[PDB]
Amino acid sequence: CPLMVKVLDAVRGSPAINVAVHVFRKAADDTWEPFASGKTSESGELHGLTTEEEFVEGIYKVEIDTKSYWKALGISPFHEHAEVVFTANDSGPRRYTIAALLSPYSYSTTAVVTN
Amino acid sequence: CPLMVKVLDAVRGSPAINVAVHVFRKAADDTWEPFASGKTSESGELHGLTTEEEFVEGIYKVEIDTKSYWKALGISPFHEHAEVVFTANDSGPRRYTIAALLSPYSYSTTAVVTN
Amino acid sequence: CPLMVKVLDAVRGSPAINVAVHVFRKAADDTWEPFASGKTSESGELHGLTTEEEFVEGIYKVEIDTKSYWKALGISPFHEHAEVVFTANDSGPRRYTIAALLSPYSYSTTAVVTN
Amino acid sequence: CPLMVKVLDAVRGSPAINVAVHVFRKAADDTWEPFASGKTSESGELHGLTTEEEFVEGIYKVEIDTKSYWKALGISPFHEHAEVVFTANDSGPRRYTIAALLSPYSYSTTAVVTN
Ligand SMILES: COc1cc(C(=O)O)ccc1Oc1ccccc1
Ligand SMILES: COc1cc(C(=O)O)ccc1Oc1ccccc1
Repeated sequence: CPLMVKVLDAVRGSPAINVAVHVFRKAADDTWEPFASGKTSESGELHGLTTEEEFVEGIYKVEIDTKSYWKALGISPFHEHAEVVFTANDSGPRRYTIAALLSPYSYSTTAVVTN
Repeated sequence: CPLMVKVLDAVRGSPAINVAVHVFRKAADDTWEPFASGKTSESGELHGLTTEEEFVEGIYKVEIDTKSYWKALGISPFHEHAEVVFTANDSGPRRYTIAALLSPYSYSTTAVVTN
Repeated sequence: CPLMVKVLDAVRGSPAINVAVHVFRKAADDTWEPFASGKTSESGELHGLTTEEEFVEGIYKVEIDTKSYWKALGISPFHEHAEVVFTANDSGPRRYTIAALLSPYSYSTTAVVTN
Repeated sequence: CPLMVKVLDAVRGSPAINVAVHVFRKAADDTWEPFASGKTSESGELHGLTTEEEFVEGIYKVEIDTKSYWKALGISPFHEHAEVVFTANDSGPRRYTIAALLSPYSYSTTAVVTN
């Protein structure tokens, strides 16, 4: 609810389906601990990663396995994965949508933070 | 239903609200005739532009008034507007979502064409 | 060189070579009058479109023939072209670099404006 | 120059000057070992990170300190940084240009890989 991920394919002009997404939370020893994961739906969205009670302020990394995605389509990719590292902040609005647009040699990611 | 437009603001990380959007259809004299328009909602989306019966194959231009949008926020923009010109094609899938990510000196546009 | 265009290929991770580019300048009647044209080089760059003396204040449109570029690669792209529209020199003479990153169903454009 | 980084500012339409860049190379243990570092110049480009002899096959991470760059401009950005992760030289020696386009809540990265 508080955190949603949406992936799109700029080569085929479609949602990016069954893309693996891992979210990590930065721990006090500065290592990344597993926090949430899932695979995008037919609409390229991944919902239900976390809840308001568990999504406390902190630094989060979301990993999008873009390489596996392009491999399964038979298209050489450049990147190992796409990356979005950010600070969740209770001051700001509290719904985070991380959207990624993927090409084999390029990606863009944007955050839409709303109520 | 067949044609949807979604605009996002990469400076504020939010949907781009009350953005004017004009769609034109290319006529046989190669001029652009008015086809549909509206303003994006609070969620940055613009729905109900056209229907399946009216959205025939042809070349369409969609105009996003990005300049007015940045002006009202007090931010100098570079572009007069953002532009997406494309051929609607009955062979391909038939729902078109045109998404635009806006920055003052840059924009990206992507088409997601589904069932 | 007051106006330079650089085009990259997001699918192949390379400059986009031999891409046709047409520039227009909006006249009184609000018709687009042919201004300058050329094709990108091996580096993806197009230099020599215009001169400081010829490139007066005005509203310019840079049309990048993205469709012919994807078609010669066997790809049926979404966009007919990428149009960049902007007011040039209106706060005085500037040097403009219009960069475009191309994918079959997506493109991004940015402007680097220096004094 | 086998590795070059270029950073642009989508808000100001200018190169992103003085942006810190750190490169790591994944070791056996799957830890990221410091590889090279520097800051972009007035042109937004960072040259001289490494040499042909030093830049062997491996998995590299290029971290661009986008947050410090937006903060010195008075902007509180979404991302902690922009990380680019890729396998280099695995089909033989290449020259790599990693380009990033920055906005406060968004970034795009592309790779131009030449032989
Ligand atoms: C919500 O976010 C996006 C949503 C959609 C859609 O909801 O079908 C498309 C693109 C979006 O993002 C992007 C637009 C341009 C570049 C990157 C993503
Ligand atoms: C070397 O590559 C780029 C170069 C320039 C420039 O030469 O001034 C601009 C954008 C570049 O890449 C980008 C293109 C679009 C989006 C992001 C970066």
